[PDB]
This record gives sequence, structure tokens and C-alpha cells, in this order.
Amino acid sequence: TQVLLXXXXXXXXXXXXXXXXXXXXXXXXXXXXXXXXXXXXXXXXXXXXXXXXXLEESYSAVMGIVSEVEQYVKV
Amino acid sequence: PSGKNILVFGEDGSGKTTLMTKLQHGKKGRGLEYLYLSVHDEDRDDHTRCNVWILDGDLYHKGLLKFAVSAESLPETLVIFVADMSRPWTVMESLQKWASVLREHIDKMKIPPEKMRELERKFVKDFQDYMEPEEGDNVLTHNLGIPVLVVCTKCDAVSVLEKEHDYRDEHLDFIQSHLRRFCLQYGAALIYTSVKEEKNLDLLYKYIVHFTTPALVVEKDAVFIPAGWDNEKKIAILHENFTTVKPEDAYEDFIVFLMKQQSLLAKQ
Amino acid sequence: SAVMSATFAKFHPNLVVGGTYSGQIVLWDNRSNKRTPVQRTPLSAAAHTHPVYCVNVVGTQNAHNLISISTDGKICS
Amino acid sequence: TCEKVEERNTISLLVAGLKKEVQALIAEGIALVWESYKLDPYVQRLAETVFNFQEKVDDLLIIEEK
Repeated sequence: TQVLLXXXXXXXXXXXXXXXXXXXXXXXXXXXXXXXXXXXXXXXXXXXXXXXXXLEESYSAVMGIVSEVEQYVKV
Repeated sequence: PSGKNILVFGEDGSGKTTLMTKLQHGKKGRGLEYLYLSVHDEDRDDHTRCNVWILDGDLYHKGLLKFAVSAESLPETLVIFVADMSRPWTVMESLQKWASVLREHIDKMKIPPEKMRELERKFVKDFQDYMEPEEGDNVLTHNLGIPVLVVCTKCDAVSVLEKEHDYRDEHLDFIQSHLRRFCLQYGAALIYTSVKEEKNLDLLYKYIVHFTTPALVVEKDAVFIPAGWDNEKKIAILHENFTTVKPEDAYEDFIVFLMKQQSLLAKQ
Repeated sequence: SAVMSATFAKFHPNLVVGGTYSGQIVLWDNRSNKRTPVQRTPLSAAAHTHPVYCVNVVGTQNAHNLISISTDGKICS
Repeated sequence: TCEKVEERNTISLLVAGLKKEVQALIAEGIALVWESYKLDPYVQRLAETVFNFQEKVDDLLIIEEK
């Protein structure tokens, strides 16, 4: 949101995405569950001994969501 | 043509990334992935900016829907309810859940304009009234209204689903008839999709928002419910062939001191 | 334990050793994440009964013989 | 080690098993009185398990803080 701070018709179109990339940051600053994925059915391994599947890939996921939002405006 | 819109509602993935890939990506962990469409407008790309919002999850998605729907956007907003056939209970509960989220969006974000209420509700009665004719009495429609349409993924896996837990027309036709129940009650439709098959999504989205769609019940694997093929009679007809006539119980069917004080008696 | 005559260790300046009052001898190593002795001696019959008064090195790193003199009339190299 | 385990109950979680093993040997020493035959082997078990157990409590304290 800090980075994102008649030819004039594109302003109202880009403002929707620029303002849309801010509501996901209002989840009480933590939310404790910002991860949407899971691992497979483990039989004999170290599944619970590791972090989790989505725990090591959700930060880049939500980090890239805003990039997709920004890259899909001008065209 | 003004600014068209599309709200795809993926239910924990459910091939939504694959669906937007086959139609026209980093990842998806929170939702609200603003995407634009460059759909052939029968001549060229006439800048049919049908904006697509990829909403997934429930962790504060109401603000995402608030920024994803403007004031004048409401008539050209093709909401899409998506769930995958690999988990039938997920589709059955998630379709009601997406309809509830849509009703929350209508009861919270659509309520401030008064003129849009008296105009949009009449246009909703017109749309659900003009959803069914021109195909060649009354279904228990709810109060939800916006351009509604459902999309079910993992449809080219009927052999896998029958090898796992269906193995009878009861489960498959039960899913088909109950999703038809929800589509007739919501004034919606349902276009299935498959892996490298069933190129039928973009048809109703370009059709309703102003390239037509087919309907199939013979294949029983690629079932398309167009705008108008959801009635409160064929639902009971479909779940009657060896299946119970309107059941309410088959849903779950297809779904130091411490130790020393303890040892103090051992010393005796 | 009450270490008595904790002497050096030839060619092991940091691997300090020491005989104790208990009858055992303890070997410390400051660079072993344990200032407590890393090589303790059990108090069995192999070790000494009475207190170990004088642990001492005999020979270089080739024949690093550590005589631990105790008050039992028994020493342990 | 058990005072470092009771005063810091986070260490007690990973210590409990080996702690209870040393406790079992302690209960053996508590149960019998003047058992000349099982005195020395229980002394060896007590000393070896408390030696290893001391290394376990110290090592677990270090690893848990890491």
C-alpha cells in the first residue's frame, strides 16, 4: 500500500485496484491463519515435525497477489 | 459498452487458477486477484474490460468484495460460484455459502443507494424472469439477485469418483439434481468445466452481460445448466432413479515434589 | 564435585582435568559448550575409593598419561 | 536438572520421558532398603541415567532456547 501511494478515465479504473490492494491488510495485523494450502496424507515421515506445507509458501503467495492486481490494470 | 465485471469465487483452489488459465499467475493465498479480460467481441478485441476478481477464502474478504464492486458496477457483475466435484459436500455447502456471501454483499453494500434498490430489484425480477424463456411455471426463487451463475470443476473424473465412493447413479445424479436445486432457487445457472475439455465457460459470460452455451444431460459427466435449465420438477425426477425422493438425510451420506510424593510410600 | 588439584593437560591447554574429593576425576573442556566436566569418571571400583588428591600429567600428547593420585593407596594413570 | 525443569516447565515437556526413567530408577532405590546385590547395579543405572539425563536437560535447555 505504501508503494501504491478523455485520457483521464484510467484514474478511476486504477484507483479501484489501488484501493483493493489494502483491505487484506485489515485482518487485525496478524490474523494467525493467512495460509490457504495443505500437504498430503503422510504415512511414515516427518510431517508434523516440519512447519507445514502452506506455512512455507503463503507469504510469497499473498505477496504476489498484489503484484497480479497491479499488473492487470493498464491493459 | 461500459465496464463489465466478473467475480470468480474459488473454494480453496478448486481449479480456479486452471480455469482462468484455460480461459485466458503468481499464486493464491488470500484472494482478490484483479484480472482483466480481452475477450473476442465477435469482431476484434473491443476492450471488453470484463474485470475478474479471484476471491478465495473467508479471512476478511468482505472488504475485497467492497472494492471489487462499485455503485454503477452492480448490473454488469457476473458473480461466479466455483467448487470442485472431487469433494461433493464442498460444492453442496459452498454453493449455499457463496449465495450467503452474495446476500451479505447485497444486504450491506447494495443497501445505500435507494434508487438502485427500486430499480435493481425490479431488474432482478426481470432477469430471473428472463432467465428461463426462449429455450428450444415458477421455481422457488430466493431474494438474491445480480448476474448469478455457478461453475463446477473436476468433471472429467466421473470414473474416479465412481471408483472411490459413488459407484451408482445415486451420488452423481444426487449432486447434479441438488446443484440444480440451488441453481433454481438462486435464479442462477451452472456451467461445468474439465481439464482440457468443456470449453463452455466464456459463452454465458459474454452472453448474459450485454457465443451461446449448450446443455447436456446425456453425457452425465459434462452437465451444463444454462440460464433456464433449472426447474423444481426435474430435480425430483433426477434423484428418483434408484435414489430417495427428496431426502434430508442423504446429505451426510454423500458427504521433584510430584514424583517424590508419589514414591513416598515406596520407602515405607 | 569438590575438585582437588585440578592441574593442566599437556598439549590440551583448554581441556583441563581435575581429581575430586568423591574419588572420581573430572575432565573439563571450556570449548565443548559445557564448563561442567565433559568427561566424568564413575565412582565404581575401577576409579578410586578415597579422595583423589593429586591428578597430574605424565608425558606429552603421544603418551598422555594422567596419573590421578588418591588417598586410597591407589592411583590411576 | 529437575529444578531447571520444574522452574522452567517448557523444558519439562521434552524432559518428562527421560525424567520419569530416572524417576523409575529412583523409585527402585526408594523401594529397596539394604539390597547388597542390587545396590551397585542400581547405583550404576542411577549414575549413568542421571549423567545422560543431565546432558539431556542441559542440551534440551540450549536447543529449546535456540
